Amino acid sequence: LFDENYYAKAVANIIGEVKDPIMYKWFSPDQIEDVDLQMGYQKTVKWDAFLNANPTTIANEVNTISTIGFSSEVVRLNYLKLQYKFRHLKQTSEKFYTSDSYIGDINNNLLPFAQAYKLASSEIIKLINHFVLTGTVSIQKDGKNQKRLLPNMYGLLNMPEQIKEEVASGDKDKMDKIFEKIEAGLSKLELGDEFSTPMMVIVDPATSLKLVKPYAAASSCEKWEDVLIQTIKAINNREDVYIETSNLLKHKILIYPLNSELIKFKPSKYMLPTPNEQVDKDSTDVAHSYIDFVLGGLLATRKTILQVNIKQS
Amino acid sequence: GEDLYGICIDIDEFSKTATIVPITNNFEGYLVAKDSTVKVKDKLIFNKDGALEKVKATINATALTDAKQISNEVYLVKVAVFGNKA
Amino acid sequence: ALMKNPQQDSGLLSNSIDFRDQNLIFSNSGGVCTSSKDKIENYPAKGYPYKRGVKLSFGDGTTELEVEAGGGDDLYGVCSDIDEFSGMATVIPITNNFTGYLTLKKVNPGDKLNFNQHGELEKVSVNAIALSKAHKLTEDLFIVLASVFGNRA
Amino acid sequence: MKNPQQDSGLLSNSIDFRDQNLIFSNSGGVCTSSKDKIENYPAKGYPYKRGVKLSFGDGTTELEVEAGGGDDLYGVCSDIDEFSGMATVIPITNNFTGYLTLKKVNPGDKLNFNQHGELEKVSVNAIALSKAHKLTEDLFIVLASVFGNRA
Amino acid sequence: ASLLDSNFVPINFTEFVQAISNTYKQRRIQFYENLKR
Repeated sequence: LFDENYYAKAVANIIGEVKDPIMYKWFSPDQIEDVDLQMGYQKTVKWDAFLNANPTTIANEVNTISTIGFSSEVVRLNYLKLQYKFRHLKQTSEKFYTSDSYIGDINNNLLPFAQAYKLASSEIIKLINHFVLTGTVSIQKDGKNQKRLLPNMYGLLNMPEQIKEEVASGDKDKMDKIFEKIEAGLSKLELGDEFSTPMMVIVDPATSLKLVKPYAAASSCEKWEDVLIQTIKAINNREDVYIETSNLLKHKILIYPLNSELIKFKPSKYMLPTPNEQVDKDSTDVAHSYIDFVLGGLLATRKTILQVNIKQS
Repeated sequence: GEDLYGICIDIDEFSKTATIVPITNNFEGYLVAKDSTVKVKDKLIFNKDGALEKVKATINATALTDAKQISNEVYLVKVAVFGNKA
Repeated sequence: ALMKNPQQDSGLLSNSIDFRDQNLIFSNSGGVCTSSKDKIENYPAKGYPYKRGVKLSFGDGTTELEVEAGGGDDLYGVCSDIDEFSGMATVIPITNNFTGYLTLKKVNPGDKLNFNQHGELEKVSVNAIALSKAHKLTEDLFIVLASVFGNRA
Repeated sequence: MKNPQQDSGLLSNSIDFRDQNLIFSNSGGVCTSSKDKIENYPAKGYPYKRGVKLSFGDGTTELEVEAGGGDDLYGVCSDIDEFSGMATVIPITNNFTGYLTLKKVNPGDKLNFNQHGELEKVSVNAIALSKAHKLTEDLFIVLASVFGNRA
Repeated sequence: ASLLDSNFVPINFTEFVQAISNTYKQRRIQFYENLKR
C-alpha cells in the first residue's frame, strides 16, 4: 500500500512529530479506556435500593410489613464523528515549488501534504482538548456560534448536576471571598466511600497568580496555595493533590477526584485525527484531503465535581 | 448592483488572474463590507465598489457575524450568498 | 410524560450515598406497607390509569371488560402497578385496603380524601385519609401517601 | 418520521415491481447527479421533504434549518438523520427533481413553497410532474422539479 | 500492529488506520509511564 499510496506513506512517516494531547494530564492512567465506535451510543444500567417507610415492629402477630423498593437508571453516552478538509500541493507538483529553504508557495499559502497534515492535526487536537475541558465546540474568542451537539455529551466544566459556585463581581479580587466559595463547595462534595483518592485542580493563570500571595495581617511561610492543598487533603484522606494551569480556562476553578469509579473517560479509539482515503484531484497542482475525529465519551457521577465561576462583569 | 456576475475568492497577482465563483453557485465566507454598521441576520447588498452594505436587493446575502476590523478601512464579514431574489 | 418509567435516559450515574427521601419517585410501584394476604387483580388497561382510582368499563360486547381511571359512585379499585408490554393494570379491589402513594388533584395529614371523575384524590362519601402533604414531582403531578379503607358516608 | 417506527405484522411480498416507490420512506431524488452540492444542518422540528429556511438564534448557538418558504426559502430537505438531528439540504441554487410534501393539483401546474414548507398552487419555484398522492389522512406528496426562483 | 514497528507492512487502507489507533494508544501508555507527577 505504501508503494502505491504516497499519502499513506507520508502520514506514517510524520505521525511521530505530532505532540501528545495535554488532556492526558487531567486524568489518571486507569481513568481512560478506549471503545470501538465511530458514531452511536453506549448505554449502561445502574441499580439502586430505597426504603419506603419506617421499619415494622415484630410484636405478637402481624402481616403488613414495610417495603424496600428498587429502581434502575440507564446512562447513555453519545459519540459524534466530525471531519475537516484542507488544501495542499500535489506530490508531483512539489518539485516546482521546492525552493532552497522553504517548500511551498509563500504567496498562495500552499504547503506539501506532510507539513499541511501535521499543522492540521495539531489544530484538531487543540479543539479536542478544549472540548474535553469546557464541553463545547467553538472557534470564537467570545465563544459564540457554538456547534449544536447531541445530548449526553458533556465536558468537565459543563457537566450537569454538579456543585456550582459563583463569586460576585465585587469580590473578584478578594482571594478570601474566592477561598470562601471553594470551602463551601468542598463541603457539599459527596465522595462517599471513594474519598481515599487523589484530587486534581485546574485553574486559570490569573487565579494561579492570586494563589501565591501570602495567606491573610500577612502570614509567614503560608500562602493561599498551601491553605487550599490542606483543605482538599482534609476530605481526600490526605491523598496527593495536583494543581494544573490551563490557558483554555478563564476565571474558572475545577476540582474533581482522580478515581475511575466516580469519573471515567471512555473515548472512541478513533477520536484522535485520522486521514481519509478520499483525495480530491484536479488538473492543477492543488489537491484536497480530509481528516476524521470522534468526540464524546466522558462519564461522571453526580455531585462529584466542583465548578467555581468568578463573575468578572 | 444589477450587473453582478460573481464574487472573487482568490487572486494570483503574478499572473494577474482572479478566481471567481459564479452567482449560480452558493458561497459561504468572509467578504469586504462598506462599514461596521452590519449585524447578524441583516440583508446585504453589493454596492458599486463591490462591497457589502446593509439594506431592492437582486441577490439574497445574509450576514452570519458582525463586521470585524483589521486595517483602517478593511472590514471583513462572514456572509452566505445563495442566489438571486425575485 | 406520565409513564412510570421515564423514556428519556439519564446523563449521569446517580450518587448512591444518601438513604433519606429516595422513595418519593413516580416509579415507586406497589404499596409502602404490603401484606402477604392481599388480593390483587390484573385487567386490560384503557388509557393510562397508573396510580389512580379505576372503574369498570364495558365495550359493545365483542371484547371483554377493561378498567379506566375514574371515581365517584363507579369506583371499583385502585391501580397500583402497570405492565406496558402487555397493557395490564394491576388493580387492588375496594374491598381490600391499601396504603401507598396516589395521584392528588392539583392538604395535611388527617384530611379526608375522595376520588374524583379522573381517578385523582381531592379533599372532601369518604374513601381514604391523607398520611402526608402533597409532594410535587412535576408542574401538574402531585402524589400523596394515603390509606384507603373502602366506602363510608 | 421517514421510517415507520411501528413494526409491520407481515413479511412483504417482493414479487411486483410497479408502484413500489410512492412511499414516504423514499429518500433523495428520482434522478441524482454526482455533481450535486449537498449540505447538512441542525434540524429544528421535522422538515423532512419540505422547504427549509435558515434561522439564527441569539448567537450562542449556530444557525439551523426549519421548515418554511416564501421569501425566506433557503433549500429543500431531501434526507434526515434522526440520531444526529442532521438534515440533508440541497441549496435553492442547485436544481432538484423528486417527491415533496404537497398542501392537501395536476401536472404542468406551477408550485410555490408556503410558510410551512408545503407546496401549493400559485414567484414560482417548481412545476408539478404528477398529481397528488395520498399516503396518510393529511399527508400528500407530489413529484416536482425545482429550478430556483423566478417571477 | 503499530506504526512504531518497522516490520509492519500495511496491506490496505483499513490496516493502516488500525495501526494508527494502536500507535496512538501505545503513545498514551508510554506517556503515563514517563509521567512522574
